[PDB]
Amino acid sequence: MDLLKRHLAPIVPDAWSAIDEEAKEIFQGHLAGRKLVDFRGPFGWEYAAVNTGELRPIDDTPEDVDMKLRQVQPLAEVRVPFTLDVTELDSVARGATNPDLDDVARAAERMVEAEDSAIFHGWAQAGIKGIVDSTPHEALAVASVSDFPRAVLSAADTLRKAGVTGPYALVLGPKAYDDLFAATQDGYPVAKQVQRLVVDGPLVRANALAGALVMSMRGGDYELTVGQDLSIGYAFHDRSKVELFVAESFTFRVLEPGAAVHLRYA
Amino acid sequence: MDLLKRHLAPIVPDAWSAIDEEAKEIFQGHLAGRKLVDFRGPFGWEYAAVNTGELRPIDDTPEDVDMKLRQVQPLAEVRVPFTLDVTELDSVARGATNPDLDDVARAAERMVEAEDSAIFHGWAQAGIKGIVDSTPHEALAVASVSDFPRAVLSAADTLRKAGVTGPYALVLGPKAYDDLFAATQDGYPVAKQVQRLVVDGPLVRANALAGALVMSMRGGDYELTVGQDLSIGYAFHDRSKVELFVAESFTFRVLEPGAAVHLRYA
Amino acid sequence: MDLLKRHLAPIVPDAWSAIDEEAKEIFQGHLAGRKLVDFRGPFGWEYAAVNTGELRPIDDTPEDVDMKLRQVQPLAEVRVPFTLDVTELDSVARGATNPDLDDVARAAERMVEAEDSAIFHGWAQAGIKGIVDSTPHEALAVASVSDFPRAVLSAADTLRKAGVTGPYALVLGPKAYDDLFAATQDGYPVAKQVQRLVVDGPLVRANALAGALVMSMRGGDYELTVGQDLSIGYAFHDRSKVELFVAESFTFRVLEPGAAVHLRYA
Amino acid sequence: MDLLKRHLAPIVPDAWSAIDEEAKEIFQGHLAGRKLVDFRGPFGWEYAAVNTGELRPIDDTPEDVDMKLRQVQPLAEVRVPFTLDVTELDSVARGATNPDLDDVARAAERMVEAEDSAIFHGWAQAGIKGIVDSTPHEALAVASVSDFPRAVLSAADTLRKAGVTGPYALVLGPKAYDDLFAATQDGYPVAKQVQRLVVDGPLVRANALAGALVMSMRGGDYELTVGQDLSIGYAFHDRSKVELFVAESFTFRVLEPGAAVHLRYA
Amino acid sequence: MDLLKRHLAPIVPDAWSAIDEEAKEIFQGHLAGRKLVDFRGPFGWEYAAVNTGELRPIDDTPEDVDMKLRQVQPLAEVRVPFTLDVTELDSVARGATNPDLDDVARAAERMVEAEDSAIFHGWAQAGIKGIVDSTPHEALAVASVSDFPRAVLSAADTLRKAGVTGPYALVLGPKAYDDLFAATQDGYPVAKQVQRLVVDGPLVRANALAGALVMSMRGGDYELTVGQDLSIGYAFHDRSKVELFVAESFTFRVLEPGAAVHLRYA
Amino acid sequence: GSLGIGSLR
Amino acid sequence: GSLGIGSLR
Amino acid sequence: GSLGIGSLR
Amino acid sequence: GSLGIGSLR
Amino acid sequence: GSLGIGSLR
Repeated sequence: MDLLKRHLAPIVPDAWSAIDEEAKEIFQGHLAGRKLVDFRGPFGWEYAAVNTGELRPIDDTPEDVDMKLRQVQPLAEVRVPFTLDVTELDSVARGATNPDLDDVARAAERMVEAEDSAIFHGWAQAGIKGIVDSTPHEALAVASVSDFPRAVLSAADTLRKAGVTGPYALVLGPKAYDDLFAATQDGYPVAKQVQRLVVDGPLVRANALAGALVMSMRGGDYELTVGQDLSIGYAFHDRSKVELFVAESFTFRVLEPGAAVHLRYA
Repeated sequence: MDLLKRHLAPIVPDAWSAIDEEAKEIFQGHLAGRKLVDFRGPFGWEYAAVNTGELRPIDDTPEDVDMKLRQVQPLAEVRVPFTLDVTELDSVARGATNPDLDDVARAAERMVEAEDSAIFHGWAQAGIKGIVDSTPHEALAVASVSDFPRAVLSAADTLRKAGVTGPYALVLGPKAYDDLFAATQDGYPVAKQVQRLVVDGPLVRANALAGALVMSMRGGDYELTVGQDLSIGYAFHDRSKVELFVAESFTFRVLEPGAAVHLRYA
Repeated sequence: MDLLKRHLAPIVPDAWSAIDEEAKEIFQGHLAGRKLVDFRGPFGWEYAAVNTGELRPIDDTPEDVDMKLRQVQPLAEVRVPFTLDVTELDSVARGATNPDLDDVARAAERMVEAEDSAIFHGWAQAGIKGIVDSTPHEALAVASVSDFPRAVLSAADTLRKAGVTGPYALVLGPKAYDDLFAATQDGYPVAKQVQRLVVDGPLVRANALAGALVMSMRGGDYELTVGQDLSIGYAFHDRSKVELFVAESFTFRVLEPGAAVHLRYA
Repeated sequence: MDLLKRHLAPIVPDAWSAIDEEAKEIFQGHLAGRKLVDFRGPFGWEYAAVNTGELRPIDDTPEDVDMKLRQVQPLAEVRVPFTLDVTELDSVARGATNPDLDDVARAAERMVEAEDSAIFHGWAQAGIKGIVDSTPHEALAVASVSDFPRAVLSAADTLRKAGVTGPYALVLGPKAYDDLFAATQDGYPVAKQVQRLVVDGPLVRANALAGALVMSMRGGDYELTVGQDLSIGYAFHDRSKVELFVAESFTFRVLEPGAAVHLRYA
Repeated sequence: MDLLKRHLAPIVPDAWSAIDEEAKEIFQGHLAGRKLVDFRGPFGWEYAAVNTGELRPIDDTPEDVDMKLRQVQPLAEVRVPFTLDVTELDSVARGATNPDLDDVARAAERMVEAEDSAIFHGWAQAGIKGIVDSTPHEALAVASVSDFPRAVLSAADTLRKAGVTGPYALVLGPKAYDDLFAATQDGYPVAKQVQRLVVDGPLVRANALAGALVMSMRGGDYELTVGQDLSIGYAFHDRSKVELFVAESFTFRVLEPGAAVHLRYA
Repeated sequence: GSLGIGSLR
Repeated sequence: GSLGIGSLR
Repeated sequence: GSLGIGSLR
Repeated sequence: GSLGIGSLR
Repeated sequence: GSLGIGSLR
């Protein structure tokens, strides 16, 4: 909101629209974790921590009093700075449709990388455990791409034996995705068989994920909480350059660590 | 109902909802026999036996009197105990969404195993004959997974020659299911051909079944009668633990033993 | 109707329903000829012969008179006896749902065999010529199952050259049906290609047919006339057994003998 | 109309209906040219020639006068005689449903052959140029059936380079049709790929065409004009035989000779 | 409009319709660039240049004044002459339906070639940069046709890493198109797999494009501006010939040069 | 009083 | 008085 | 007071 | 007075 | 004042 301070920027409204559009297309295209996990909607700049509902025993307490401490997970506030030329942004008021906005795309992809790598592989400095590093199940080795169907079925069986039901999604890192969607077994495309074995939507390509992943879609296992949602704010400017940032506040919780199985790349 | 004694448990209503939800997802996902057989709806705690309509001659009877005894099949009442921590259940009143409920899942899968293994392979102690052990037809050997189409057709022919018509379902045990849905013959997926040969629904994966099974879906051959349906009841508690159970009363009848053919695993 | 004399049988109405249901499921499942030929609807017990509209010259006639005899095809009345236990039938009044009715199924399949073998291969004692034995076209040899597409096309061409147009059905005997629906050519299922080459309905499996058959579905080539349709009647009973029968009156006519081509089994 | 003189025939109305039905089923099934070319609707017995709109310079003309002759294409009137037995036709008034009408089918197929062979290969005696003999493009050699996709694409490219746009139809002679619809390449049916490469309707099988043909369906390239449409007329009768004919008046024009490419048989 | 001067031509209205129809079918069939790029609608004969919104510093300027020059891209006006016989055009007033119009088709295909070759490969004399010659990404070598899936995925990845999102189209030159749509890998058609990997519409065949192309369809990267749209105008005539032209005014802009990847032919 | 089969196609 | 075939496609 | 499973197909 | 082609997709 | 991305599935 007013923490973004956008009315102080030397930017015309149509250039603000161009910046927002550029960031928005990247975010809608590339945010993979938000496609897969439960979303606790944006709560604003004041939301500070997620209540886990848990209690921790306090050490050195007397005998006539029982004392316990509430547990929370504080949110991380993330800012990715970027810089734009003021003349390039003035161009759009003269009717230019392609202002130089590559630093917007750079900052948006960096923010996507931060969020998705926290969701899939954790962010220890933010106190975040990811899906892959928190699963207790043994990682399955997928020797070749043609082994993906068997592996998927095997992973589903593992999830079934741990009590994790629900439709199962296959999430592919970039290399696994490209190899799977190029592969044929005696001409028949492997991705067709694999798609028949999982949830019927398009398979999620997750740029931040190493290898592949099979996870439950029943809900309630993985929860991303957003405070301030992805925003563009103004920081500073001089005569020629304006400094902006991408801002988000969020945290990610693994509620059920055994709801995913990691597949080693094929 | 009041035999479950749930109002005496030291459990808040939302923790009761969490326990019930956990058991319910497992039951809706994993109960294979209830997907395949006729269901004689829940009759309550007072239903004791199924009337078969049959009579048995009584030995040592005089000549001016004909005496016969009615035949019934009494229901089995099954209880699977499990234990929960009271603090874990109090957590949900503090807003926790993932209380430790793995013993609920354990007990629910144990109950699923009991019911499904009675339906498919019998439960002699309960006086229950299962589908597989009551069929007179010779079991077909499926040498490899690619033999499944032929075997299915062969099984259908057998059922046709015994007078058993009706659409035919293929029911797969875990190993047969995984091998069938991973298999390709020169790249073409075998499960596609097999699915074209049977009833068009998704093939039932039955965890309790050994090998595979071809059975008629015309109705009236296999009947599961439920008295008290799957329920969670309260037994006892101390300061730290609460003892609950999964309860069900049921019996299973094979009305037409020749309505199924057993396939030896592929 | 009253020739069935069912009100004289020592059978309760629900046991009559069970007998009729058992016969009806077999008839609806297994009567293959009635799926393929024109049906001249049931005319009752009084219908005696089909008028062919033809005339035959009478020998030894004078010169001032021309004399000719009308041609008819008389119907055959067919009865298949079967016997049931009276106690088994009384069981259903006590609530039994699976009375011993295997002789009903035996008699119904015997009647199905009689009708279908008359339609496909003729019944000389009844003055019936069948589809296969009346065709003038040379029978095609199908060496292997993978030759079925070519053969089908070849048969269609033959039917086209004889003036027989119309969509063409492939009718398979049991062995040809099972081999075709199990067969793959380099993994690709042969039955898929064959189904693309013929009328789009499910291919008819005819238990009474030897080999396979390609026939026109334009109509007007093959006509089954029914007088009394398939019925269950009562004949006699003693203290323990009741004698029933399956009854039908029918005849089958080949109007266009060159409307089918016989395929030798694959 | 009254040139058919049908009211003078010793034929009952239902026998006339049977004759017309027999001819009509053959015509609707086997007339391939009428499925592919523009149809200039029936104009009746008085329509004599098609106006081409062209002028031809007249030789030996003076210098104060310019003289030119209009060009027309006169229609051909075609009659195919056939003979029926009068007793066979009287049979239908006695209720016979299969009178001997093989000469009707013979005459109808002969007429189909005449029309379609004029459309595809020309009829010089009638002043008709056909599609195949009027194309300037070089005929493509299709070595085997598996070469049909490439050939089709090649033919389309040729038609594209000559300015002939529009969706392209593949028309198959009998041998090419049967070979294409029986053929598999490593189990995959060739006709499936070919059908994906052309207009989505069922591929036309043309009995009168040698080899195969790729032609534009944009319209305006090939025009069949009908005067008197296909009719059955009466010619003569004696005590035992009646002489009838199939009659049609028509001509065929190639407006754009380069709108088709001929494929040499596979 | 009146610059076409059509009312001065010795051409009857139906011959004008025939000429326009002939040009229009070619244009709607063969204009590939207009299927792929943004279209800035026809602005008429007065539109002279596209405003790019950019400014260029002016050399040799004083210190108390800042001076910059607006940048525009002027449109190219393109005329393709062709000649028709006046007698051929008079033929249509006499009812001829196929006047000699091959020079119309020649001129229309020449104009299509000019526009599409400017869009794909540039037109330096008109100050136009094309899609292929302006991309910074390295061209991918497609060794064989069966490499097209991998290449497509690889190209998409490249476009993803440059910030170019959006659904991706595969555009094929003539040789690549024909090879792709004829190709099979163990019988399975390669074009089927490729079509599953891209936007679901029919793949664009671009006659003017060398090799193949993967480009974003998000919009805003490639902009064709039309002033006077494709028109037929009259230039001159003598007693026997009339001179006409195809006219268009247009320019093409690459707004985002990195939104396409070039594939070297397979 | 028949089983009511009739024509099957 | 024709058979009424006409255009077939 | 059951879980409400009932018939599953 | 153009042919009316316009945008083609 | 965010970009309005929210949940994506």
